[PDB]
Amino acid sequence: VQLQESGPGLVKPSQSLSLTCTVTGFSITSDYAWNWIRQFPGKKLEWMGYINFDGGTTYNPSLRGRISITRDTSKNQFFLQLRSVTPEDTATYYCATFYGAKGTLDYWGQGTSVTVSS
Amino acid sequence: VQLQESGPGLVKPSQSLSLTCTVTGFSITSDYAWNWIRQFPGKKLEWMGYINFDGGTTYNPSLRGRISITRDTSKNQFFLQLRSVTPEDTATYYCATFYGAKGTLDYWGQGTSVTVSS
Amino acid sequence: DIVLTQSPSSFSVSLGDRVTISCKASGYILNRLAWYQQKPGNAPRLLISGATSLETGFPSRFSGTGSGKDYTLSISSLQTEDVGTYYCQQYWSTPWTFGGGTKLEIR
Amino acid sequence: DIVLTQSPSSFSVSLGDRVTISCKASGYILNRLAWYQQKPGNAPRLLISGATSLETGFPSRFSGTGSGKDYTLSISSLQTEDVGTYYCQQYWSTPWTFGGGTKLEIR
Amino acid sequence: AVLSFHNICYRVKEILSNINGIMKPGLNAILGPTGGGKSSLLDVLAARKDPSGLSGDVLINGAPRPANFKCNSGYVVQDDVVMGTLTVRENLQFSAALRLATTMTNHEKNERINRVIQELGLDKVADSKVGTQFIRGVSGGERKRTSIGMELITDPSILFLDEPTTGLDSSTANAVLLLLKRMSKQGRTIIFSIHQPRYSIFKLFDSLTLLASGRLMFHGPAQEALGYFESAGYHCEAYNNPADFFLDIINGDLIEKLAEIYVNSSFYKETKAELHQLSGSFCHQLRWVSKRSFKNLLGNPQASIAQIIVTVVLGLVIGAIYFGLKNDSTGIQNRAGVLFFLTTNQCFSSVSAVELFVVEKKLFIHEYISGYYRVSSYFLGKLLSDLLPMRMLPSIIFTCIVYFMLGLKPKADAFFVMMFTLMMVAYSASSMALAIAAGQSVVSVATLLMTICFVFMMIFSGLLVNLTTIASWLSWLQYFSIPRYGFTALQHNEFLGQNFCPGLNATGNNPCNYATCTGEEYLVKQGIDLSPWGLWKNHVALACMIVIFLTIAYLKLLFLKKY
Amino acid sequence: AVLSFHNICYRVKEILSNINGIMKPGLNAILGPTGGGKSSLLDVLAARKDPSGLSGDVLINGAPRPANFKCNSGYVVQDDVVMGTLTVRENLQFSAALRLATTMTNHEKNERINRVIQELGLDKVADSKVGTQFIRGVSGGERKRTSIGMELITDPSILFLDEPTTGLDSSTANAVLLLLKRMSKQGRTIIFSIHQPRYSIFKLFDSLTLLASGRLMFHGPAQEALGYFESAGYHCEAYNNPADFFLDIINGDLIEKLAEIYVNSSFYKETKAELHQLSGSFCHQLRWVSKRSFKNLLGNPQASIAQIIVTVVLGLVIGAIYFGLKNDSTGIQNRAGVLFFLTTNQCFSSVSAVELFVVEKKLFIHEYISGYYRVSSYFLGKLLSDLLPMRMLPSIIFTCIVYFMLGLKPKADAFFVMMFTLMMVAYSASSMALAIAAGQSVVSVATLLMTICFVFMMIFSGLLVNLTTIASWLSWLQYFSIPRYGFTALQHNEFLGQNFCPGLNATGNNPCNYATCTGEEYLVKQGIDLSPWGLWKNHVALACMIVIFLTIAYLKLLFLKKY
Ligand SMILES: CC[C@@]1(O)C(=O)OCc2c1cc1n(c2=O)Cc2cc3c(CN(C)C)c(O)ccc3nc2-1
Repeated sequence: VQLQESGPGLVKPSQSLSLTCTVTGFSITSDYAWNWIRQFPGKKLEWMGYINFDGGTTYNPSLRGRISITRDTSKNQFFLQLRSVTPEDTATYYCATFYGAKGTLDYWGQGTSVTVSS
Repeated sequence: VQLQESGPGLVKPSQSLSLTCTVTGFSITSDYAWNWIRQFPGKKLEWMGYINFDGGTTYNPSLRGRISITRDTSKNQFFLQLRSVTPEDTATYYCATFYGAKGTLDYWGQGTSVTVSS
Repeated sequence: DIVLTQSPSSFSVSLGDRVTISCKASGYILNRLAWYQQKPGNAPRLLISGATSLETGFPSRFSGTGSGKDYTLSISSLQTEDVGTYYCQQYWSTPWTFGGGTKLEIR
Repeated sequence: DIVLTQSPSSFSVSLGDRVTISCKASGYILNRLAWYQQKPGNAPRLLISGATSLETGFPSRFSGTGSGKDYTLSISSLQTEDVGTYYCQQYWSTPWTFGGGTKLEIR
Repeated sequence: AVLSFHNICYRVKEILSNINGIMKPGLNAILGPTGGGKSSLLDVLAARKDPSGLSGDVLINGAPRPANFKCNSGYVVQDDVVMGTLTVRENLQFSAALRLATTMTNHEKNERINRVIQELGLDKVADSKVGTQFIRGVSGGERKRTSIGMELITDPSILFLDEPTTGLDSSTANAVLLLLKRMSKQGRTIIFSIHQPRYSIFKLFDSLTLLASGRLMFHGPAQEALGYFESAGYHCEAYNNPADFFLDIINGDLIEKLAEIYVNSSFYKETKAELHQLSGSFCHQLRWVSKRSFKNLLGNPQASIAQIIVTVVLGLVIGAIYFGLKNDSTGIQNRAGVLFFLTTNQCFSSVSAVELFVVEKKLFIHEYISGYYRVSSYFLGKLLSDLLPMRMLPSIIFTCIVYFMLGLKPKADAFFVMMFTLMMVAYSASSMALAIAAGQSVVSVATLLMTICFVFMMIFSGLLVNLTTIASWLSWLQYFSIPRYGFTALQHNEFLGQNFCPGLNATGNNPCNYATCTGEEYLVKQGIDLSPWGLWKNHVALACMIVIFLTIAYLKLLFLKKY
Repeated sequence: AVLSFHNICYRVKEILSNINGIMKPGLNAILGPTGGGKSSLLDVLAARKDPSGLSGDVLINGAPRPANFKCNSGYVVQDDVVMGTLTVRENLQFSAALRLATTMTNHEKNERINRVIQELGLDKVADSKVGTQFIRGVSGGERKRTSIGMELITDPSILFLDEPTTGLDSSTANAVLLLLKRMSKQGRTIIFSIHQPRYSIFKLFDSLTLLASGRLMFHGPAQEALGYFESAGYHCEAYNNPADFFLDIINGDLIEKLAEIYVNSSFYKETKAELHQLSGSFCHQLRWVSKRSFKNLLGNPQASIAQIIVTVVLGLVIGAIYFGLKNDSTGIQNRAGVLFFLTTNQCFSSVSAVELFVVEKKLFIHEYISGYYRVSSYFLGKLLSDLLPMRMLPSIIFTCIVYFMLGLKPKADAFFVMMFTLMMVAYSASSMALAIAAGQSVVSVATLLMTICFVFMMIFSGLLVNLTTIASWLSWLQYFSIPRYGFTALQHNEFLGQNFCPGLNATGNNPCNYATCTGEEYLVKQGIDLSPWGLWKNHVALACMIVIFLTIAYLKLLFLKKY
């Protein structure tokens, strides 16, 4: 119900990326699936992958082996670990909340931007 | 949403029975399934059978060949035709409205009683 | 079919009491267990759907706690307007058998 | 996968106009067609689910009328607060591709 | 009319060196062991082998063998190549149709048979059915006569027989050989080969030849064999069979020594001074081929009716199991299951086609080398005779029975779409079986292949695995499966107007997905088109597969090693 | 040691009237046509027929046949009853184990074979494999010798042979008959029957008998047959086989006339003055029966390895098609499809079980009438030899391959529950097939039946039709189906902790039903128990079905008409 990101707004290319979405007003182990989105400059949205409420996860097949989503259940966090980051995917990142029965991206984060340069 | 029965509150045994449920506030061709219930003296409820929104129908297997449900769609009516009526099933009859997705008897009639004697 | 045995066919309780109405099923219903409430001279008003949910138009006192076959209803601190005839229904199969229907009393 | 071609990549409309945004699908979605609305500097607020429903927090002007592949959104007599970037999404398959996203303008 | 030959080397491996001799108008006999060339030389003189494998010449009355030689001579195969399911009159009318001239009268076709069946002594069994395992018929001793009559239509002067005695009893075979002796004086040159002969047979010959391990040991008239092997160093003991004493020489009471004796044989020297004097219509072809297999089809209830009984009973059992498929949450499973089953059954019953051709393979070989038909005439006739009726019927028995009992979509066109789709899938599975069976005499092999094959195809039919959820380097295999197209067509035919969530109209909106609350949602989730082309795309795929597999069968029957 | 008999009437239909004679220690021959009693009298003297069908007596050295007669005499069947997949040394050690005394030494079991294999001339092929179609081995002329050695272990004085010449070449059979002639003087009474004999065979006999259409025509020594039929009115012509001239009398160059000649035969009168002077351990049994079929199992890659390779491929193909079953809306279809496909596969390989008993039927009949084993010893040994290993392996090959590729429930116990369930369903389908195929020599019959039963069982297994939605007078048939219990157990084993609506936790509440959003909802909707007894109820049902079908097989093998 209430999401928010907090992470580095910059990174060296081809190493890694870490983002963290802390969920309040609701427990990420209770009901929903939790996914990430990125929106490039020259705005085009691109859903990245969701972690289920029970740790299971499915990732966007364009991002294979590069994205991983972990979770720390004891404080309602889920982590975006994006490795071997090219300078091209310097998009604005979001965490979002998916109902499953309603089927839509019901809730969204605030919006964190990642710039991949040197 | 608004149901009501109107029929004979008495019948000779072993001939027939006619009840009519006129639905207002909603059209019986739109969404729901429409079923009948009867509650005996010495109250025990007994669901009888439903006619779907598209004319299809399924009846309680204890009442085989005896109950039939027809419908007049041009005025939102569905008809309970109960034949070879024994004097034992002199129950209080109802028409009710079933959601399908919620799964429960969401709406009910007002209550018509049928006494099968001579 | 599926017969719903409300083994406590009646009760004798007082106001402000937590009463627990059982509804033993003859098969797995999987939370497809409705609760009605027939005041004398009326049609059964729907009380609880899904065996754990609630229907708008009631206090937060009626609460179903069921699992598997042993479904039950809890009425914590019942009121004067809550004596009736509670029927449990399975809407799992097609022949929607109801329960026998318990009936609360006042000692 | 399923690509959602918003063939009208932009528009140039005026206030009080009925604008019709198409969203051509590359496959049958069966009313699994969401509509968002990204104001600049914000996340996409959900506008329409199910391609015909509506989301609480909007006037009764946005209305989706879609069938098969040719889903569309109708904005009858749009307001000043409704210029944005409308993205249509399919939530039928797993790779939830969005639309290109049209962008309204004022002449 | 005489046969003659000289310096024959036959390899694939030379089980021969060279055979020299002539055959007079009379009774020519070839004897020896099975490992010898007694069965290969006869195929050489009847031109039943590869000419490239042949080395020497075949000179007839001062003329080589033309293309017309096979069309005016008759070779009889050792097993019963006759139609025991038919009668002698019918089968001899068949052999008269494809050998006599088109100009010749049907009265002449009535008479020339009666010049032969009267000669064979088969006037008693003219209309009597010849005989099957499941239909009692004439004794086999006259099945041999039936085949011989089949090879005497246009009055061939040159007769060839593949082991006229094996397969018959002693006095049974004597009646065949006395008939041939009657043919031995009517200007008919009979050339044959007998394993383990007898002196009753040996006392009526005119010319004799012995082969052993590809080596020639005798040539000339039959009487002098006993006269020659006395000079070889032996003596026929008291009360021994001369034809068995001729094999007493062979296996040591060595081969090179006896052959060297034959090189210095005066019987060979006269032949050396003889040989070097010598060496120095389609519509009609389809009018009667269809009829013969048609009467084979009628004359076998245990294969024709017995596959209808299974069809009727299984038509009724499936009619009782399902019986009015409900439009509830279980309706999808039942409709897909039955469509599944009907399609799988068609496919798997069509592994019986391998029977048609595999059993009729040897008859096909002999009849085409005789020249009864063009290969396409056989191929457009037998498919008209067995592929057409035996697969139109079950596609109608299933269709008429299980349609209205189950309550499948109550429209006029859908009934016939299902009828035609089952017909096409029956044809297509049979056509595959036809492609995988053509040119194979083994049954257990092919049937084994067809069986795995369909078992893989069903995995791609769409029920046992969802075709959209396969790795993309396997999703190209979903096109090589016959049970996919018919099953897709049936799912398209039936799941259009249906609904399966009672009380929940889903065609306007489907709240709470993962539900499959209409026929289209199940149909799309399987990866099946909803446009009306999506139905008949399967049919054109199946029609192309029929044509392709029948062409592969046609080429296998054309490029087959007939020799 | 002599045989004797008198006034034998044998019916089911009397194809006999009465046969009189004695057989001296020597070489006793029975000749005639196949329709005659030449094959039935030999089964009479070897006690291979129904005693109630027998009428007369069998008197041996002034004593009737005891129960010990079959345990000290040897009858050899016409076809190769030897284990061509094994070698002579191994097979003769088998026949030494079950016939020699338990007290006798293994050194004596080493020596007594070497007193016989040395006699047969089989010292070259002692360890050489005898021969199969797919494994090159010894020539058949010594397969005959191999069987004879199998029937010479405990030194039986009375030998019986079913057609010692049929199935062999001429000089091939002479080497068998000269070996028997060597046995003709070592105090071994050989009694046999030959179809179409030869004078080389005829010149070495000691006593002779002729049968024709159930009528006796000769008795006495073999030389005088030619001497007697001269007085019948015939004369053996110049250079004719005497043994073939003896059948020249039979079929008209009538039967009652020749029999009346035999009634007034002096050869019969001496026999009339002779006959009326006459008429006036289990652990060891399982120690070696298991080994023999075990070496049959090793000595046939085309049936043992060829049924592994396939399992291995399919386990890999099924491992590639599914490969990590997703927990989405398509997961139910894939898991149920694969579980269905596995259960079905096991049932279908079970259909080759018939090939075990149907092929080994004639060997079983001969070996039990010889008395090599109790029927339960055969039944507890062969199942230990072929039913056990050939079905433990594929239930492990499938289990090891397709479990972790597909990602079936990642627990330790569920892996072994699936392993054991596939093992049990393999056993149960094999047990049913074994009961159907017990006591049937035909393959095409049963194989057709087992396929029919299975195609009906599968219609009830639970995938092609929902078992709760069947009319209540058919829902009792869902208990007679092996593919139901194994498939139910697999669905119970795998669908417990699963979920199939991603993003929708359903175990607390399932809003919007008709969804099947957890494993239990699918499992209950199929009519399958959720209690842990619901899993092992299937296993105890399958264990009871194994025991029942093996008992039906045991009774069919016990109450079989061995005669
Ligand atoms: C799934 C199709 C079906 O069950 C059906 O509903 O229609 C009939 C039929 C079926 C499967 C099989 N058969 C049939 O006649 C024969 C068959 C042989 C199979 C063999 C070879 N047998 C000789 C054991 C295998 O090795 C593996 C799977 C096999 N599956 C089958």
